[PDB]
Amino acid sequence: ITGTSTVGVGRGVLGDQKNINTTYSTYYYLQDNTRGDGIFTYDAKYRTTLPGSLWADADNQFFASYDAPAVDAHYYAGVTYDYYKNVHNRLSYDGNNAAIRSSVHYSQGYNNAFWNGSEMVYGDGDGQTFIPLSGGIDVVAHELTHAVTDYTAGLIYQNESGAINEAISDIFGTLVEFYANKNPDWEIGEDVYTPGISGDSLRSMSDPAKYGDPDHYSKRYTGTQDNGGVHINSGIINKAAYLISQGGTHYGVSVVGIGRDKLGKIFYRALTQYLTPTSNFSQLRAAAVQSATDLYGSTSQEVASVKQAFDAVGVK
Ligand SMILES: [Ca+2]
Ligand SMILES: [Ca+2]
Ligand SMILES: [Ca+2]
Ligand SMILES: [Ca+2]
Ligand SMILES: [Zn+2]
Ligand SMILES: [Zn+2]
Repeated sequence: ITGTSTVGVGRGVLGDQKNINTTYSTYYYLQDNTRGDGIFTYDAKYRTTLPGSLWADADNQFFASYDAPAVDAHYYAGVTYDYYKNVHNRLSYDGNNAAIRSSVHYSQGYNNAFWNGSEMVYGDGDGQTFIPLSGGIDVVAHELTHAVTDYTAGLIYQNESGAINEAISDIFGTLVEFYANKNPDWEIGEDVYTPGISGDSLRSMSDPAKYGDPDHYSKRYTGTQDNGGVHINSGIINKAAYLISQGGTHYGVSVVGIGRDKLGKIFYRALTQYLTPTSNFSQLRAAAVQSATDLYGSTSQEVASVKQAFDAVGVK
């Protein structure tokens, strides 16, 4: 769409009011011209054909309940873009300011969200297991990070490489949640999961075993479900990343924490410089160690903590 950039206002899934970047041309569209080649949000109108219609609104006010998921998808994509740019100096997912597209109201009662290789897609949930998935900034950022990984390391979606890919998305989804200071935690999906139950979440990075995911290499899942446990075995890496940041003692191994920022610098470097499509956990450890070495010196504490953390989860 060609038009005039403007700012609209609406309310997101959780009922919070926020301003969003729109474009005016007869209608007001969810098209943000302020970031790279643009952020565009589409209405999939409960169907599965994509992307759907670019979101159009008559008055630039988005307070209808049907508007909620669009407002958050649009807004959270902006935040995520900002995170990457400000923090890592990366312009969009491709490093070249590619447009970010998202569709909402995908299908009926769809309890999931995903990056399909070209764009983001968000279900509305069934209202019991989930509410519209774009209401979770960690979910939005987890999905957009899959695009970053696809353009960089290219980790295949299966077995260990796949679990690495998933862990990378949870790590950065959490870093973005802290960046925006939106009631941050080390849990994944807490804001849109089981609206009826408080205190739970989809996955825990601080304690993956809380929900039955492995927190040690010896406990990894070796079967075929979930593409070889990409969403299960990610727990091992997640735990490592939490320990590097926060510190702790895990299975008797003590880790001094070096904080979130360094965690992000180290993982971003590993991802973008050292990982390859078929990298395995042992390779990830070597990558993370080399990255910290690069950034902080081989005799640094940083390097030391990365080592301890992988030792703690049993990754050699
Ligand atoms: Ca309106
Ligand atoms: Ca949170
Ligand atoms: Ca979270
Ligand atoms: Ca819940
Ligand atoms: Zn994922
Ligand atoms: Zn996935």
